[PDB]
Amino acid sequence: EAVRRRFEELLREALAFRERTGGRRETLEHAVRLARELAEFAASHPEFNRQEAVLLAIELMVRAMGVTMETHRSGNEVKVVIKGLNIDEQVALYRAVRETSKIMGVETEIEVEGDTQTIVVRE
Amino acid sequence: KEEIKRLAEELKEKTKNEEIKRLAEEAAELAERSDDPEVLEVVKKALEEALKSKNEEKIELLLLVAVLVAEAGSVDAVEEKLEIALLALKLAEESKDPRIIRGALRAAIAALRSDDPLALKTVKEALERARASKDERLIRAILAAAYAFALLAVAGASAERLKEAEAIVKELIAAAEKGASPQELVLLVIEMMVKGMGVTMETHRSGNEVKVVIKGLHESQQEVLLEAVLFAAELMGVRVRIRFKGDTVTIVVRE
Repeated sequence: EAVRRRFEELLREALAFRERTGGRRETLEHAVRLARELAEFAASHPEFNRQEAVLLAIELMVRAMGVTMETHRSGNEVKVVIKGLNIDEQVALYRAVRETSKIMGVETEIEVEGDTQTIVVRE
Repeated sequence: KEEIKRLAEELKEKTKNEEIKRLAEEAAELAERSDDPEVLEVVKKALEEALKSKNEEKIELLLLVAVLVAEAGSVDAVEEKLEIALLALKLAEESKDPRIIRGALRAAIAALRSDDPLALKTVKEALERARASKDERLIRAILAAAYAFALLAVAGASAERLKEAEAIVKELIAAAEKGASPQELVLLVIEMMVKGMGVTMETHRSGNEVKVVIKGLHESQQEVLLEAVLFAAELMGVRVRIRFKGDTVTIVVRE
């Protein structure tokens, strides 16, 4: 459960950086570092599930950017539909999802179209 | 002479950006060391422009101008680099289309951040041809292909692969001036990234949409393709549907 307390701490740092800089690209490359900093903390916790760890990386970026998301869980597949992303946010979102999943070791099937990015997290 | 530092420090507190805060200090340090009357004139000028602008790209490209001039010591050594920004910055005052202003500035910043001679050469040539024509669909197409060819140089492609991509930039501008659809102008940017990164593709032309399948891209390379495809597709007004799965990138291009 200690992964949860690290999540809430990184989320304050993610929202606070949204107010200070207010830059359409400096907050993104920063928030991606925080999403990977969460994936590193949970990669060395063999108790924590690898899917849910990536989902908290996704939920960390969603609130850092100011968009909304919907979680669809179906057995061992978790589909996260994120809506309202521009180009910089989707390039920043895809980077954060690629590295946090590489660190946790889960396969991600990501589909980008328009302003919506759909992420599937298997294991 | 001084009087440069206080102009550069005022930008630091005004801005909220971190890169602006770092380059402004870096410009105040490098310019203080140089003693060229031509350099302290540019640096002083570039700073006064950034203080008036509310655009984090206009400020960043102007700062990166004063840095690359004072660090170079003289103005003749960065005469091309200067015109690359001077064209891109010119292309921002006149044009009112937000696609053009954001495109022309990011293309210069990416090229100036890279060091490849073939990259700066292609960008200056591309901005000369963009600033000449009064056609908006051509200017938006030259910038799409320029910013996509700059991201190949920032990612560090091989010398013989940027050459293949450069010929594609040349075919894209030529096809854009002859009046190619925004869909095919996007498919030329995908081919530039395919040829640029040393992979291959298949082209399905079924109905009004095009399917492209790309395999063999590392995750660091898929990030460059997505950024180049999304940005060029926005400059053309063209719907794209990119699906990732391992090393296989599938692109669906609609008009």
